[PDB]
Amino acid sequence: TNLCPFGEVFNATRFASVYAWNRKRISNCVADYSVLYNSASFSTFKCYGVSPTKLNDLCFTNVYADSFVIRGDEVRQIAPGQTGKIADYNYKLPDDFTGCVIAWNSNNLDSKVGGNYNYRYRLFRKSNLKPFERDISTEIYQAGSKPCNGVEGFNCYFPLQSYGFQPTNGVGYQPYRVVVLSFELLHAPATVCG
Amino acid sequence: STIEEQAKTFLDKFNHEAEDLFYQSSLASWNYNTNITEENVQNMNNAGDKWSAFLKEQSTLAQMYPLQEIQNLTVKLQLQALQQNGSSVLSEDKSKRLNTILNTMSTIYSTGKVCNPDNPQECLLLEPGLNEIMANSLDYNERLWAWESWRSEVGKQLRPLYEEYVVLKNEMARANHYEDYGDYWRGDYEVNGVDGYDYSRGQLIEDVEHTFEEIKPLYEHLHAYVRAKLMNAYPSYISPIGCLPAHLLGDMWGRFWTNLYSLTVPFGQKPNIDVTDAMVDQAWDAQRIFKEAEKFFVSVGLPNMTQGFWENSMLTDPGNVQKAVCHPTAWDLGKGDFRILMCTKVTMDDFLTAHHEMGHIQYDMAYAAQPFLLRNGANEGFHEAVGEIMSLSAATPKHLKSIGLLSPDFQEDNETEINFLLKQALTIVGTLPFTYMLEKWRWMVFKGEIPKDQWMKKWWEMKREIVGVVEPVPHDETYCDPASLFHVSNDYSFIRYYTRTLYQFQFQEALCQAAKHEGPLHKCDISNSTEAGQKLFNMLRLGKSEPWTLALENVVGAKNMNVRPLLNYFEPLFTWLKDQNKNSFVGWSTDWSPYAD
Repeated sequence: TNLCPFGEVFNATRFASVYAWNRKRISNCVADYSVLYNSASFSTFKCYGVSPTKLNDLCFTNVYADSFVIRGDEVRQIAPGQTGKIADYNYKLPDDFTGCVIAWNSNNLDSKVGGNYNYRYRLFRKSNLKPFERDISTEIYQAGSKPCNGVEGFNCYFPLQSYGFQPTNGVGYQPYRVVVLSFELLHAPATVCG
Repeated sequence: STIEEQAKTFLDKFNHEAEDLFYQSSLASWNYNTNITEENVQNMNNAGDKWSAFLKEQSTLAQMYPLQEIQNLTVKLQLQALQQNGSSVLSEDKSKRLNTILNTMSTIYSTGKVCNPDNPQECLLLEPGLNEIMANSLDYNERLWAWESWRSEVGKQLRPLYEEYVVLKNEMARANHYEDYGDYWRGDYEVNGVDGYDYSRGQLIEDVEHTFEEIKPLYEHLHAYVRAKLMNAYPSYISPIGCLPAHLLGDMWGRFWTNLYSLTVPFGQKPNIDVTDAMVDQAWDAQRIFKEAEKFFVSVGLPNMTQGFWENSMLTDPGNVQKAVCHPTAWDLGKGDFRILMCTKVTMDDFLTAHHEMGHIQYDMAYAAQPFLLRNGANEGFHEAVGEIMSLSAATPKHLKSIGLLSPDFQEDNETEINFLLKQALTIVGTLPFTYMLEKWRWMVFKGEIPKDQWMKKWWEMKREIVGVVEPVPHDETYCDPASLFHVSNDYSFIRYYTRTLYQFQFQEALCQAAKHEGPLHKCDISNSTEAGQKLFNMLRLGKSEPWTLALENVVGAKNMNVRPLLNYFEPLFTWLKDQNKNSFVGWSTDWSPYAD
């Protein structure tokens, strides 16, 4: 039995953006969450529908590890029944979530002096995103009824915006590396079990 | 699909783009304030003009939205703050001339030398030069020279410039649908859009005038006592019935009377309260000071400070290998960054300012959840009042003896509380008529009620009558005395220093009434009582989203401003003053002058 590669999911040197969140399929591996509790570095470990004690006795068919980076005072929006700029345009959680949300600080790693503007998120959108979909575009957003043909002018804007992560930001704006372990049960054999 | 929606989207994109520029400007200014050098001297200009260009395009684009189609108060206060054109309405040539004049006056003020040419030894710098020649000197002619020669040189080069400034600012003001520059400066107390709490620009004068008449008898008795006590030092230059000369008030202009305490002490044998002599021997440095100051705020129910506050805050002087000016300010870099940079010294004055800047940071952290444009105090006098009562409630002998700054049995007698009260009064009651008179002359001159020939006549006419101060030498029209002040030469407003003093004592009386305290209001302490803190917090969280009248009522119970709590705070000293003023003369004659012979 090989060791389940949680290193590439938990200690990677560069991660994805929230609007372009990376999604890793974990299957047929023996994931060990017992070492997760004792890491003494997880700022947030909350499970909805499951418990940390029950996490080592339940075996699941698949493990979707959705990994991204956000501010600190925003992980609360990663939960069923929330509203904000991220719960409707970038990544939303259905009201029937049955998994765990693991988040820990990464201030001294995913930040550089002078700024780190490699992470981006959506700002303007005409509608709301239904559960578990991702949209990537650079189209021009029309606020009024002029209209504008591809030019940033009178009430016409660019929807993508960058995160200004630096060493010295406050705890609410510091980069938090979020992995949303989506436990789910399907009609396939389950062997992702510790 | 409507005006409110378009304004909302405009504000969203402004908000999510302004912070990433303001933060870099703040960080560059922080690094420069650490290191005084010519290397980074232009980073301030770069940050300033980058964010200035951003703001100017935003304000120019903001005018396509009228204010008559908005019903949401939040959005209305947000948009009204962006539509202020300012000086962009003027033509290009007029704006260039305006900026040239503004730069010239400031350069003249900053690089202005005053010296006696005949005697080479009579030459000194400003700070700590010509500023201390007016603080700890008891000579008459030596003070008179420094008083006259500063305004005979610096102020005589600012008169044609100030006249051009007056006409240009009047033209600027009349183009934004305003009346005068005075009406321009009175517009921040204006309140509208609410029912039951409205305030008008012309009502401020009425309210200030009502409060002045009530205050006048207390100041009159204080003025009589001070004038009687100053007779001993200058017996051959004052008249026992007239006025007080302007060049003997303790500083250059007369804003504060604090430096007169060494001469007007009631009980000179009683050991004054002292903590400098203890802080030296107590191994007390900034780290322990801040460690202690945190506990006081926790005691009444206020939250704790962050981890980065201890690491990123600079405390003690970095030697002489680099320079730094630490004129009194706390620091809020945005994006959740709170720091402090203070001039640490071993003195009585520094424990208090540690608590003061602590309160500043507490107020900043209270409203950090408000949107970007509304993150400020209710008006321009609210931020300095909430940091002043924290020093009041921490210096009391009830509190000091528990933290040891005072002796375990430092006796309280009526020969000590009177000294403390008079020290308090010298700094607070000796400035209100000064602020009143300066703003009154400014308003009348901007309105045109004073023609040019009466610019320097009416100035001394009101000075001699309202505040009881006369001039040592007559001044004709070529002079300009008001321009010799920093705020006048740099065009700053002045009524905030009048309103905050009124607000603070109202706050303290309300809090120490709610804390269930029995005894004189000057012996009160709100520590170890969470109700007072929970009452102050509800006001602190509001920010700029509410009118200041509502903000005042939510704590005290009245929507206006009052002087009864101040008079009650000073009643024990008022009785002593009245008892001591039985055989003296109370009142002043306006027909006296020191040079009328």
